[PDB]
Amino acid sequence: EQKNAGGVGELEKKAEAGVQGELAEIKKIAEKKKDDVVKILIETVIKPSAEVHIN
Amino acid sequence: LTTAEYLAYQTERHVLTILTDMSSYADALREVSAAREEVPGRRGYPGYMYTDLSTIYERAGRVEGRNGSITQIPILTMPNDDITHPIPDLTGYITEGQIFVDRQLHNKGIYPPINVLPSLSRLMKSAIGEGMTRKDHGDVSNQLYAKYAIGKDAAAMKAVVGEEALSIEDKLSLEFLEKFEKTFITQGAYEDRTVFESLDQAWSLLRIYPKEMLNRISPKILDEFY
Amino acid sequence: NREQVFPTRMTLGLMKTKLKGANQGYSLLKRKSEALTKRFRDITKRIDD
Amino acid sequence: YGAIYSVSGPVVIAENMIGCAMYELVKVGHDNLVGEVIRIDGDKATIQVYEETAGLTVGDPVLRTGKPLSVELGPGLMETIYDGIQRPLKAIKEESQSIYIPRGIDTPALDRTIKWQFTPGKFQVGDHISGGDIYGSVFENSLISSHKILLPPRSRGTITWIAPAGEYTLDEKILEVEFDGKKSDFTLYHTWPVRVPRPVTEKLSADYPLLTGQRVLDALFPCVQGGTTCIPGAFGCGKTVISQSLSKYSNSDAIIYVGCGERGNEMAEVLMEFPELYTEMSGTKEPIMKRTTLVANTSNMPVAAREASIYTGITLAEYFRDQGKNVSMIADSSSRWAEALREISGRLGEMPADQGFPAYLGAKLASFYERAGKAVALGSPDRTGSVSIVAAVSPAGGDFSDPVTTATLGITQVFWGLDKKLAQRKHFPSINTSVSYSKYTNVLNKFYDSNYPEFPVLRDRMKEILSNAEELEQVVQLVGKSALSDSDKITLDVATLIKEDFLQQNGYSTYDAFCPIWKTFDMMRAFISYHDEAQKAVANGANWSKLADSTGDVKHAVSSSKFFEPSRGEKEVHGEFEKLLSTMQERFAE
Amino acid sequence: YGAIYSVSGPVVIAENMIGCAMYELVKVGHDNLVGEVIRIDGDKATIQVYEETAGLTVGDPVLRTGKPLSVELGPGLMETIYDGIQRPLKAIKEESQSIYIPRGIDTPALDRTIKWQFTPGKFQVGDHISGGDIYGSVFENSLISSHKILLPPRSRGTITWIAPAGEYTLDEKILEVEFDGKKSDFTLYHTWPVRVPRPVTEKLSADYPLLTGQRVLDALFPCVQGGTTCIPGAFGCGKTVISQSLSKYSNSDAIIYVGCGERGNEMAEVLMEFPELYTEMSGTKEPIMKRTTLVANTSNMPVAAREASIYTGITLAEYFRDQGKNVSMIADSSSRWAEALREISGRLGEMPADQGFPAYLGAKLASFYERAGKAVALGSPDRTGSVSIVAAVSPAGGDFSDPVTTATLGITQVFWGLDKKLAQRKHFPSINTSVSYSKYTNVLNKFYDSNYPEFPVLRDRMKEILSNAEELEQVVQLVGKSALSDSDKITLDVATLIKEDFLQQNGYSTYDAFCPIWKTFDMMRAFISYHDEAQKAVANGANWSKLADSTGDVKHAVSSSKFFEPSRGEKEVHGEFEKLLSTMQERFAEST
Ligand SMILES: Nc1ncnc2c1ncn2[C@@H]1O[C@H](COP(=O)(O)OP(=O)(O)OP(=O)(O)O)[C@@H](O)[C@H]1O
Ligand SMILES: Nc1ncnc2c1ncn2[C@@H]1O[C@H](COP(=O)(O)OP(=O)(O)O)[C@@H](O)[C@H]1O
Ligand SMILES: [Mg+2]
Ligand SMILES: [Mg+2]
Repeated sequence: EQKNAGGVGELEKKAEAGVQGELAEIKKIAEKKKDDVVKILIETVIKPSAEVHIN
Repeated sequence: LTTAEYLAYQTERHVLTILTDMSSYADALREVSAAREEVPGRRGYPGYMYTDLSTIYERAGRVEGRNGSITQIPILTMPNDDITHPIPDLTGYITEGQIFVDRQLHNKGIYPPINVLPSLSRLMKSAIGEGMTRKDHGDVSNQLYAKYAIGKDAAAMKAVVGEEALSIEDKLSLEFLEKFEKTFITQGAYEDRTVFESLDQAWSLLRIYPKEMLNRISPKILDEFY
Repeated sequence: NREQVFPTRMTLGLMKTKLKGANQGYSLLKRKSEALTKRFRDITKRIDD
Repeated sequence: YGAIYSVSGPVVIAENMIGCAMYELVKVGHDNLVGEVIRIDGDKATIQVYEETAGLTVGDPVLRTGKPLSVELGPGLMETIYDGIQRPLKAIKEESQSIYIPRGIDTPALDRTIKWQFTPGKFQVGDHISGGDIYGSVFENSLISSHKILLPPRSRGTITWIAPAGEYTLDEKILEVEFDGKKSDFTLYHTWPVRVPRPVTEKLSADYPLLTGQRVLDALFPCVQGGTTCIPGAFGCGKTVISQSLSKYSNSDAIIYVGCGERGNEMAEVLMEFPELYTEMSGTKEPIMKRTTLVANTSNMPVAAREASIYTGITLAEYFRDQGKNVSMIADSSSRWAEALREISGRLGEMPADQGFPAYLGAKLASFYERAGKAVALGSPDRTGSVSIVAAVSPAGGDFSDPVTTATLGITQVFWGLDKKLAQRKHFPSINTSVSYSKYTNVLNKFYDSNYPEFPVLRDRMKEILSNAEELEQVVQLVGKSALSDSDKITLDVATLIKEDFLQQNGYSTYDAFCPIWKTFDMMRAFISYHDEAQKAVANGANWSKLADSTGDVKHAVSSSKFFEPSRGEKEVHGEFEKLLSTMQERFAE
Repeated sequence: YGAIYSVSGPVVIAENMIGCAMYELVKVGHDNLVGEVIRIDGDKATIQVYEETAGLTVGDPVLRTGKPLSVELGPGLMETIYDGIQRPLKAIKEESQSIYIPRGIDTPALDRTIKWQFTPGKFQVGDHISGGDIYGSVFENSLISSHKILLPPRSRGTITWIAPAGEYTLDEKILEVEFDGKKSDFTLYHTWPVRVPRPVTEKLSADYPLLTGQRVLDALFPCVQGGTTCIPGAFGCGKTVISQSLSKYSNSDAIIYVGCGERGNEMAEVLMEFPELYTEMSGTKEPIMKRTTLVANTSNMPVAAREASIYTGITLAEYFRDQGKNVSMIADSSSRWAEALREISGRLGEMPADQGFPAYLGAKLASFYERAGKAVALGSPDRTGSVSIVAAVSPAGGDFSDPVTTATLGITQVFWGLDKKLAQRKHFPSINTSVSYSKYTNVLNKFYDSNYPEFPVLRDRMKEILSNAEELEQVVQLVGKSALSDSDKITLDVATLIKEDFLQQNGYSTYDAFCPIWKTFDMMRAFISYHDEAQKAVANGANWSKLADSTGDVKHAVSSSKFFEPSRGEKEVHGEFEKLLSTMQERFAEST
């Protein structure tokens, strides 16, 4: 039982590699839509509204 | 609870919200209420503590269309083991039942020390019918409740008056209390009694009595299961 | 030297009822003891005879 | 057009508002949250908002509506669910299409799109009409086959024009009253303030009983159509179950189930269970929701709505009484109405009087309860209504010394006290027989002599038996039941049988959900005959132990009398009890 | 510098103090009384002065120090007595030449003239040091040697210069740390706000028991090193004696004895007796006083200073915990801290809540009790300490329903309830075995199985014997003992023996001043074996009366086992006990 128990806890490279695809997908999505998202954030910041309080 | 509402409704999950130290939450309210110098209720608690506790508690339930639900189990610790305290009183008035943990049972060494008599489940009537569980669930529950109350009364009678004065029914009910507390309620962690197995054990408890004495059991169920 | 009862109006009324019942039982059992003591004295005299 | 000067929770304080009146609905905030002015300290006016104050800023407009809290009485409210005010929950869900209640939603209390069939009454054009008179009859449901279109009280005149028989909505004018020069127009519905009792010609003494169905209530502690009852008890104890039992099975022609300070799942259970059950009050069996109105105000709604829902329900019941329908409103958690009042008083800063409750708690409870009673509605044609107020009280800690419990106990005529000890042992309905009482037995002697002549004598005999057995049980607990008399043992056994088979009924079981008056009278007669037979046979010389051993079969038959199904009808059930009396008499010879 | 506007009791609403912070330390009056700001209503700022308010005039200056109430951690704390705001009473007495404590004495919290041998740690110039890291140690006394010098928490940077080994005073520079181009000079001591708990890397589940030395506390309701403990009980129950015995004979490395509302005579007794006693730790016989400091704020001292005393004591305990030592705080009256809080609240005008105790009392007690616990120290090198808070609650009227007692029971893990019935009749420790509980019995199974495997089973057997005897006594007291069975008589006799000999411990007698864990385990074995032998012999058929008549000698030998002095050692005492069981077994077989 002790020998089998030791092998279970050593398993971490498979888990690390499993998420490695997710990081690549996130990086790809970011590299794809950075231009659009940053541009719309810039539009929002640059274009304010001179709105007086309703009351 | 807003996280639980989001999950259960907008995500269609089955959330089991577990609040602990609702008494500590009410103490926080009292600290805020006392600082505001508002007119206090019982024991200095805010007069709107019922409304605040109701706002917290009533965020649990099933909703039409949504396939999710919230099942709150707020762990309330009564301050002086007195159910008449404002926090347990309002919590029991708002919520749909209560699980009562008994200091006397804990001293006796029973785990879980759930004192079934003060405990209540208002949805047991609709959730413990035929089809959902066995046809004997309600009758067995009512009979166990009646016999456990008779057992407590018989224990008080044995403590006050002499034991020999106890009738045959009183002695049988004392034995029922002993085996109910020390075999049925006592479960230990990780035991995992299925509802049907628990009902079978409850019937084993109820088989002590003759079928004539079992008043709360309907005759059809008594014939079928005894 | 006091019962472990949570102070409440319902508890107070229950304990007043318990006190009244205890006094009634005290009086009734003392009278029963007196009657049985008279019967026991008669039984002792009859036993000697 | 005022402006909020303070919020401090549910009680906003709007400034720059002159001309305000107490209990006037203002429209607080930009979302037009409704409120009710409850203190006018000069220009300022403290307002209790009926919606959730969260976001109201200092400077938002407050405008005065010009009307106290008014319900929209009329056809269209016989199966709907209403909030603490009068807001159709079904319409809110169908409009906002959200599982929550939108803040400040403005939905009409009655559906203006439903075309209601109208048939004019005996009143014709040119006749002199008085407030409360009937000028139509709208077919609403199968059960409510004629919703009389009452002329609003405090509004009279000469009829100038009446609509012909046809399908009309709730916004189309139906009647034109000349009045004193100003020709008013009356539609199907009409509004009425909730804190102003609806006028009646003269209240009467309620005689016919409200058959609750529960054996304990309908036998030992009866209620009348028009009586005020209370069911105080701690959480549990079956207050809500008794309330729903009188909601499902009752002699009332209509019902308003008020749920102030009640769990939302209670209203959900009512809405899920009522459409299943049927009653044969009309020609054919029809669903309960065709004669039941729910003023459902969950406990998380604002305390102002909790205060308002009681009055909304009672004024709806008064309206259906004015139509001549024997209504039995069932208020839930009148103690929670009192708790809402206490919270409002605390937020205002008024000095509490008794256990934190406001000083005017007794006055408010009396004003609410006095709306009950059998009465002849004003105006022609004459017709008698009734509003039975079955209000549940939940005292804090289960002690009947609470201020709300004391005030309700002083005001009402019936009291179905519940015991936590009996509730926890699952001895439902858990009626505390020692404390419970009914002041309507003196009135009901007439109805009992008419229908079941032996009922009052049997009820008094059972009360005497229960009291004697309670005294004997106390003496037994004191003295160990040493050498108990044969008659004393008979009374103890009979009372234990009565408690375990006549005062204990599962309101959810099929056989004992509803015990009719005839079945409970037959069971009472069977129990009394069994007790009398045992008494006479032992007085003849028979030993009680041997007698019980021989008559265990008869005792089991009397026990199974509770299992006898009332669905077989009077003819079958009454004949079954006739055999039980014959069997009981047979054991007397042996 | 503000001005005094209103003086009503121990609170001083001082005006003209715009900019004062909450709980900011001030100096109210011409004598520079120590006070803390509670409320700030505009330019006004209500202050709870920690001294006597008599003589404060409207208009007295109030200085704003700028920093919260800060204890002065560092070398020299270990063998001292403090006034609640960390004022050395010895220094006050020496400076004033009066038996009183003058109002406004500003003596340094730590002696500055004393030169301490300094030994630099593994750190050197250029090593990046973090908060809580040990950059050296000082020899404080023979017992507490290497009083490790810790870098203050929230202080971080690269070491620019470190003092070489030698002799240093507290004011002398010891270290210079460069952070973001700004040099910070560090001395042997460092201040810390008492309100904020000292940070730790990660708290741990406490597992090693705190050997109190009392039989019932060590066996029936054990306490671990690093867990809160509650001792309610009326006056004369034994809370102070239990606390003092725990401080004298505990396995803890250091003691923080805090007395709030306690008599000055208890403080005098501790100061008089602790140097006389000696401990076997550290391989030598050194006085107890060398590893225990006292925070003395008696009942006649200013009311507001009891909270400061509690917080100063717990912060000293946290400091010696961050040093990696096993410390145990002993608050003498959390109830008196709460009564001080109630007095301040009533003078301020807050809502009374329950019984008059302020609504924040539960939160304050919870935070103070959460300060305790076993934890890994903040910085490298890695070392683990623990703080065990054993605070004696003093209920009003001798009823455990007081708000302070209820909050303390809700927050603590070990409850040593004291019954005044046993407080009378000289049955100390007057522990109520029915209501008392310890929640560390589950976690202590590891230690018990490691050292004394039969300890939990024996404790459970004794507990069930006590419960059965309680039920038997309850029924007998109303229905006599003319119907009991032989087993019931055995249970009653054995439990009376347990109460008379085992549970009761005379802490002021040489034999029973300190019953160690091994002696307690052996005596539990003796009593349980006596009960089992009696039960077996009677079940064999022997009448209990004749068996007691024949085995009175064995009963006396068992009941007199407490007189075995633990000073003989584990080997000698256990050798006598092994003969006691063997003789008792023989005397139960020959009799039967
Ligand atoms: N373990 C013990 N062994 C022997 N005698 C004891 C023991 N505990 C207490 N006593 C005796 O009982 C007395 C109780 O005094 P103690 O200081 O313990 O009271 P207390 O409960 O702490 O009171 P207070 O609440 O006033 O501080 C002691 O002075 C001593 O005479
Ligand atoms: N007449 C009855 N028959 C069967 N069950 C009952 C009866 N009265 C009460 N109960 C039980 O009591 C429980 C709670 O009672 P309820 O009326 O909800 O209490 P409350 O009045 O506090 O709302 C329910 O689950 C129900 O099963
Ligand atoms: Mg209810
Ligand atoms: Mg003390």
